[PDB]
This record gives sequence, C-alpha cells and structure tokens, in this order.
Amino acid sequence: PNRFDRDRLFSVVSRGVPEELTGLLEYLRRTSKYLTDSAYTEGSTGKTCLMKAVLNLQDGVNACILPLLQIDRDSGNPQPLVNAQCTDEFYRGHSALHIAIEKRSLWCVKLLVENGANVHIRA
Repeated sequence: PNRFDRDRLFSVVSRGVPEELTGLLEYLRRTSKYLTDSAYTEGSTGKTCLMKAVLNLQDGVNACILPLLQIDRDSGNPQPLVNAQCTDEFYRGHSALHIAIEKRSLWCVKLLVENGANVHIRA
C-alpha cells in the first residue's frame, strides 16, 4: 500500500471511498515526488486523477475529493493540480474547472474555487 500507481489510484478515486488513501503522503515524501507528476496522469492527453474523480460522481457526491485536495496542497508543486490542464490538441487549455462546470454541479465548483484556481484560464 506504499507504492502508488496511476491505475490503482484511479480505481480508488473512482469508487469514492477515501479510507484507502492512507499512504499517499508517505509515498510522496519518500520518493520525493508530487501528485502532478507524469506517473499519475495520462501521458497522452494530460488527464489527471482529479479529472477522473470529478467525471464520476455518485448522485452528485464524491467524498474522496477533499482528502485528495488537502493532501495535494500539503505536498505538491506550486500548482495543486487545479491549474493543470489537458495538453492534447483536442482539449488544449481544458482545465478541471470546465470539466466540473459541464455536469451542471455547484459543490465541486465551490470546493475548486475555495482551494484556489484560475477561473480566467481558457480552453
């Protein structure tokens, strides 16, 4: 449960159960790596774990987001995976804010803006 991979982390965030997120801090401070590294994001487009988590919600709820954001801000690159945006030609500049705004939801927007974001960022 120490070494984390993109696939298992994506599966964990997809289910929306945050109990098994204990270990991200240890891996980040042991390997000296952030959550914005290429290892945890798709290497073809730029999608990150935040994207998968916000794309899938149970009746509009996703509890795992709060541990995800808090651990990211506790340990991460100056951008806490909120200014990170898709790089693929199809969706250059496309950020998590647009993804959240698509589903016609507010609470995710509130959490994203509260934790900090660049609303002027354009896709």
